[PDB]
Amino acid sequence: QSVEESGGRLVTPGTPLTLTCTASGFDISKYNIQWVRQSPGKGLEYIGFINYGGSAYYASRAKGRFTISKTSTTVDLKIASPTTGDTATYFCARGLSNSDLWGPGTLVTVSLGQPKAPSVFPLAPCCGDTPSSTVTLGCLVKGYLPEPVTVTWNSGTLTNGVRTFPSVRQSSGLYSLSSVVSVTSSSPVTCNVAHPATNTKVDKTVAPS
Amino acid sequence: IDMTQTPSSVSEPVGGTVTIKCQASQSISSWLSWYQQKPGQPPKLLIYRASTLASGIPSRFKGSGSGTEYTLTISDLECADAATYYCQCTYGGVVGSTSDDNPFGGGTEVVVKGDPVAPTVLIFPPAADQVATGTVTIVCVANKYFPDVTVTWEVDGTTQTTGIENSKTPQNSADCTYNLSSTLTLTSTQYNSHKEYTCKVTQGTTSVVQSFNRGDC
Amino acid sequence: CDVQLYIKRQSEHHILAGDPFELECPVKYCANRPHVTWCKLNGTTCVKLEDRQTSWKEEKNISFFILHFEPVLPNDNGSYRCSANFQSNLIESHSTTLYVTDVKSA
Ligand SMILES: *[C@@H]1O[C@H](CO)[C@@H](O[C@@H]2O[C@H](CO)[C@@H](O[C@@H]3O[C@H](CO[C@H]4O[C@H](CO)[C@@H](O)[C@H](O)[C@@H]4O)[C@@H](O)[C@H](O)[C@@H]3O)[C@H](O)[C@H]2NC(C)=O)[C@H](O)[C@H]1NC(C)=O
Repeated sequence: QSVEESGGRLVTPGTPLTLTCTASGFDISKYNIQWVRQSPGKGLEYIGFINYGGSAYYASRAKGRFTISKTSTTVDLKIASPTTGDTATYFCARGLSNSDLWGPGTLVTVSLGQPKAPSVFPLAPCCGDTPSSTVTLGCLVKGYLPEPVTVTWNSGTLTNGVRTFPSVRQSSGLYSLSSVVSVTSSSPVTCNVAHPATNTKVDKTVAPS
Repeated sequence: IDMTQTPSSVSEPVGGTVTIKCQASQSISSWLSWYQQKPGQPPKLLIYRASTLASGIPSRFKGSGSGTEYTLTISDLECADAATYYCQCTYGGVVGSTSDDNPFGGGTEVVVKGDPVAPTVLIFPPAADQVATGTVTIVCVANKYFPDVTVTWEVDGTTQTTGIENSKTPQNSADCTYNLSSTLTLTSTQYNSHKEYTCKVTQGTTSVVQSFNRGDC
Repeated sequence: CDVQLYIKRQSEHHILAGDPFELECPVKYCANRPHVTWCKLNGTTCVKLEDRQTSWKEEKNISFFILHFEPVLPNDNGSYRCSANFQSNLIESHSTTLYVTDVKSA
C-alpha cells in the first residue's frame, strides 16, 4: 500500500487552496491520518490529524488556518488564507502513534507574480580539450518559478551515475539547477526537462564539443 | 508540550555510533516516534512508542527512554545512514491529553565520515546559445569528494564576489562522498571582455583548480 | 528439532486506536512449516482467531507468523498467543498484551 498527494501549486497570498491525500491498497477513510509540512531547508512541522472516525485536531498555530476533512476516498487539507510563510512541501501519512506510510509530498508556493519557464542549456567540456574514453555532459535548467522541475536522461532509461543537484533560489525568487551524467565517448544523450507550472517541456541532445 | 532535540548536528565515522536525544517538557509516557529523512524524500518511520522497531528497519537502530527522556542510538554506522533524524511527540492523539499538538523536535543532521578523497573538478563553458541570450552561466562541478570544500572563482586573476551559487548532493550511500555544483553568472558583455575563467576548489590543505580560456572553447 | 514459539514473558504494546499494527511470533522449525494460529484470551481460555489476517515473513533466517490489525480498534484490546500442535503436543507462546489507547475524540 501507498499514499499519494496532489494539489501543490503556485497561488497568490489569500487565495484558498486544497491539498488531497489518497491511498492505494488500503482504505484511507478508516485510519488516523496526519499532515506535516516542511519549509524549504527547515524542519518538519506538525499541522494536525483527522482520527479514524472523522474528527480533526490541530496544533494551536494551525487552528483556524487549516481544515482537515475526509470523504470515503480522500483526506483533504484546506488552507483558508495562505501567506508567503505557508510556502512548503506538505506531507500526509497513515497512522499517528505508528505513522508508517508517507506520501511523497506536494509543493505549495505562495507568492505574488506569474510563473516563469526554465531556459535549458547543454553542458559540455571545452572543445579544445583532449578527448578521453569517457565524458561528462549535462544540462543547466535556469531561471524558473515555482518549483519543481523534472529532469530525466534518455526518457528515464539512462540513470547510472546521474547527479541532479538541488535547486538554488535567487533573491528574485527564480530557481536554477543542473544535472550531469558520465558516458563513454563512443555512445548521444538527451536531457528531458519539464516544468508543469508553465506547461513546458524541453528535450536537449548534448554532444561532446 | 515542547520537544528539545540535541545535538542539532553530529559527525561520526563509518562503523561508529550516533546518539541523539529528545527531551519532552512534561512526561509523554513513551508516546514518541523517530524518523529518518533524506533530502527530497518523505520521513521514514524508524521507531514508534519509544522503542518499537518499524518493519524493515535494521536492529542497528535502537530507541529507548520513558517519561521526559528519549534516545535514538544508531550502531555500526553506514554511509547509507547519512540523513536528518527527527523525534515526534505522539501524545496529542491520546484521549484526554490537554494539548492537541504532536510536535516534532528540531532535527539532527548526521554526517557519516568515510575515507577522505580529493575532488575531480570539471568546468563547463557557456554554449553559443547562452551567449545569445545576453546572460551566461559558467558551471563548475566538484565530483566525489570528502570532507567539505570551499569554491573560489577567478576571472583573469580577479576573485569574484557576486553572481555565485553553490549546491551539494547528499552523501553517497556507498562511499560517503559529496558532489558540488558551483555556478558563476555574468552578462554576455562581461563574459566577452575577459579571457581566463577559473574554478578553485579547496579542501583544507588541498586545492584542485580547473580553468578554460574563452577563445579556446 | 522441536517446534518452538517465543514470546518474552510480560510482552506488551500500547497502540492508539485507528493506527496500523501487527503482532509477531518467531517460529523455530526444521521440517515442514507447522500450522501456526493466533488466539486471544477470554478468561483462562485462548480462543482461536480466524477472522483476522495472518501472514508469514522471513527475516535474518528466522520465520515470523504475523497477526495484522488494519487498523487496531478498541475491541482488539487484550492478550494474545501463537499456537501450534506438534506431534500430539499443544505448544503455545507466552501471552503478549495489546493495550489499545482510545484516540482523541473531544
Ligand atoms: C485490555 O486488556 C488487558 C488484558 O486483558 C486488561 O488488563 C487486565 O486488566 C484486569 C482488570 O484490571 C487485570 O485484572 C487483575 O489481575 C490481577 C492479577 O494479575 C496478574 O495475574 C494475571 C493472571 O491471572 C496476569 O495476566 C497479570 O499480568 C498479572 O500477572 C488480580 O490480582 C486483580 O484482582 C485483577 O483481577 C489484569 O491483570 C490485566 N492484565 C494485564 C495483562 O494487564 C486491560 O484492562 C484491558 N483494557 C481495557 C481498556 O479494556
